[PDB]
Amino acid sequence: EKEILWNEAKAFIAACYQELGKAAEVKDRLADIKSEIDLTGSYVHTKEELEHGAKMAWRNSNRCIGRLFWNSLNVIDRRDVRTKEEVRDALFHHIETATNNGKIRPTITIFPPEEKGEKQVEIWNHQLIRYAGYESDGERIGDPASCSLTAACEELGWRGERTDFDLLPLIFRMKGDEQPVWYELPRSLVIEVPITHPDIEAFSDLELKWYGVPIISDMKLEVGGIHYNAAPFNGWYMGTEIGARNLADEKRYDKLKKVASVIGIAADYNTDLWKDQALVELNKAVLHSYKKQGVSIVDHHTAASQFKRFEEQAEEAGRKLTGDWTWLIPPISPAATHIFHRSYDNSIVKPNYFYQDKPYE
Amino acid sequence: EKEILWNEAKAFIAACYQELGKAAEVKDRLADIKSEIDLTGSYVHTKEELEHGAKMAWRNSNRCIGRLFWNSLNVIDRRDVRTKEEVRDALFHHIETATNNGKIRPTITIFPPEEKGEKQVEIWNHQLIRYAGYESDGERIGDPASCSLTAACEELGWRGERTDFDLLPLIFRMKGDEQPVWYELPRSLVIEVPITHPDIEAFSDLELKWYGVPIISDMKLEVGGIHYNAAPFNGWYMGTEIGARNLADEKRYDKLKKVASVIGIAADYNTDLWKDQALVELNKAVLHSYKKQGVSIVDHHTAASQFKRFEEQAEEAGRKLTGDWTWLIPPISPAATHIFHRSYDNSIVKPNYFYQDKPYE
Ligand code: HEM
Ligand code: HEM
Ligand SMILES: CNCc1cccc(OCc2ccc3ccc(N)nc3c2)c1
Ligand SMILES: CNCc1cccc(OCc2ccc3ccc(N)nc3c2)c1
Ligand SMILES: C[C@H](O)[C@H](O)[C@H]1CNc2nc(N)[nH]c(=O)c2N1
Ligand SMILES: C[C@H](O)[C@H](O)[C@H]1CNc2nc(N)[nH]c(=O)c2N1
Ligand SMILES: [Cl-]
Ligand SMILES: [Cl-]
Repeated sequence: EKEILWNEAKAFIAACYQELGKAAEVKDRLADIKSEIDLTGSYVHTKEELEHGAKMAWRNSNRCIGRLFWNSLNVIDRRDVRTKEEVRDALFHHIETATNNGKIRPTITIFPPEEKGEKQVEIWNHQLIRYAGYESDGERIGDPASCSLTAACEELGWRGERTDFDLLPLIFRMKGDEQPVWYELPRSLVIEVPITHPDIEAFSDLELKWYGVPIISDMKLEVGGIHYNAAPFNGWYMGTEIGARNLADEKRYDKLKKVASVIGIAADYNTDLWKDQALVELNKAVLHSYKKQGVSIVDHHTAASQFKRFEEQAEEAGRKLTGDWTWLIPPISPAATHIFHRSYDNSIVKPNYFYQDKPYE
Repeated sequence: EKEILWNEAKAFIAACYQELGKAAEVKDRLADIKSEIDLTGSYVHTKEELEHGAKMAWRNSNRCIGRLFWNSLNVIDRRDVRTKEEVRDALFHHIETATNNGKIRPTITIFPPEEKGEKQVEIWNHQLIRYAGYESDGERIGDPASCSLTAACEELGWRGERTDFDLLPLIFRMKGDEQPVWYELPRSLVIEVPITHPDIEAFSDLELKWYGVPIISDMKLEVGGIHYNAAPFNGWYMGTEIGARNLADEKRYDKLKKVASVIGIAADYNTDLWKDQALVELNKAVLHSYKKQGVSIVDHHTAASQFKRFEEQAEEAGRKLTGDWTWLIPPISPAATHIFHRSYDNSIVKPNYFYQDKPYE
């Protein structure tokens, strides 16, 4: 266990300090760490290490098209929190600062890491801002992806209004508590964007909306053998995540048939490509709506052009590029991007963000 | 060498005869084959084996979405050919019978297999029907994918008219000849489809067309250790191959900017998703045009629904399914198909079709 930790620490510190121009400081820092492990079973990252590790982890995320901006990640160090009111307030603050009145700042808030594999803080939310979903007899309301978390919140005394867009409460558990606690999101903190279309007036009849900032809160950040299981982060949306998946997937909001109706085309024949046409108009609407409201968003073409620059930058820096082609291609017109036409090495490099088991389900 | 052949033969004959309900005939057939190899260095497939192997090979082609119809493949046995006039006439016949006045019959014509690794017939064409491509000083004409074969044909005394749609001649080489021969395609054999749009009259201004039948002629069919390096086959097109790739790719005909102009939208801003919209209209046009002319074609949604039935049929038959997710997803709206949302085992099972080195380049 100390072995695993010490090895990961050596590899991380060497790489981190080398990138920071601090290679001469490695030996002594490794000494102090070597001693810290032996005596304590673990080690504490300096603020520099933690900030740079979170950035490296984003840089190494094979499935992320948005990596060009890895080095400008805003890292908030909240390893000092000890109470659920502090965790709540840190989560609220992250929402406010990341949102930044619509000019989204990619941000991560880092909570105390696991100790003996024992979590200090365990966040139940998949994103800090997400819509509830309900499925009783016949009745399908809200986001189906949220059905199991929604049902767990309602087990704890929360009750949703059962609109298609109920905001789930924040829900997390403190070490030593048997049950999580939940806190309703202050609506003043949550920017939402009504979906309208630039040319088609009737599009507002769909009464679609989405929230401004995706803040993924259920992954584990690993840096130098330290497991930060609670470390929510956000970028800005790529439009297709909303228009081609959240609002379009049959198992999510399933809106293509309704889009086809409001844009005035038939939804009767596959050869009419009505789904494709509906997708393009819905995705135009999403980009238009976010831009009109002054909320950051990127389209999949601009995003892919940025990712090409990330590839070029990787090569120029002497770093291997890794990537997961199946996740990097956009779900709309993928062959119109350069990503589609090359292959990527899907190797896992640490620091990195990882999946971890849900505590509901 | 005999070892490799004999092993592949045992595996193929057992599987083939089992599927044909002829399991009791295996032992004796294996005996005759065992003897045939020892005495001759090779073995000759019965007509049943060859027909069933070509069908199995299609069934095992991981990258093919059209596999539902594997068992109805029309197999033409041309292992009897010895002269270049016979090969020419067999290739002409394949075009005529596969085209079938627009009601395309999936067909394969099988030529004599390699003997000592020595080819009896070597087809240079990538497809029997394809357009030439030219690239001299600044000037880009026709299909860039055809530039190297076009240049090789012109080395042999062929001359293209240098339209954007010159039909390449058939070109192949006989064992014992140093150079291939080439034969102009009779225009009466080649169905072409002018691309028009159902709603947008101006679309014909683009003067786009494509040929009716893709007849892939440069892959190797392997069956029971026998290498049929010359075995051209065809299905019908899936519309996206023409509309999303052949006519759309920057390195192919690169028509999206011109499509955007004729459909009356600006091609200035990525956030307008003009490429996506152009793709959808071009792909609607392709499907419409083939249907209007009575030439077989499938759209990517219908095709994916058929592939779902192929998956179900595989399971019901007790056969492992294999597939290459990266090639099975359509290049237009892939997340609208079930294919996108599952994974596939990309293992290689024989019989199968394989890439082989070009003899030009
Ligand atoms: C700056 C804006 C950003 C954009 C536009 C962007 C875009 C994307 C997209 C579209 C995906 C695919 C999501 C899916 O299909 O479910 C993704 C995956 C990912 N992104 Fe980014 N991203 C951004 C910033 C970030 C940041 C700041 C981090 C972390 C510090 C991050 C880490 C990841 C990770 C870990 C995944 C993979 C998640 C998984 O395996 O399920 N991204 N990104
Ligand atoms: C019946 C109509 C058929 C349709 C609609 C169809 C559809 C497709 C498509 C769209 C591809 C991908 C091509 C690309 O992206 O370049 C493909 C690949 C393939 N198909 Fe089919 N196909 C059909 C029939 C056949 C037949 C009859 C065979 C052989 C007997 C075949 C064997 C293959 C093979 C080997 C590939 C992979 C080629 C490679 O690796 O480059 N298909 N098919
Ligand atoms: C439950 N859906 C799968 C799943 C599980 C865990 C994390 C995750 O993250 C997707 C993800 C992660 C980071 C992102 C950053 C920016 C962005 N626009 N999308 C992003 C999307 C997705
Ligand atoms: C040169 N492009 C790559 C390359 C090399 C060799 C074969 C090949 O075949 C693609 C292919 C093969 C069979 C097909 C059958 C039907 C169809 N509609 N498309 C089909 C497309 C593609
Ligand atoms: C090598 C690279 O992944 C390449 O662009 C592949 C991707 N998927 C594909 N899928 C299909 N159907 N056809 C192709 O030509 C390709 N090209
Ligand atoms: C497992 C299966 O391949 C799955 O549908 C993947 C495919 N590629 C993807 N790509 C992105 N960007 N997001 C996803 O959720 C998925 N899902
Ligand atoms: Cl999302
Ligand atoms: Cl083609």
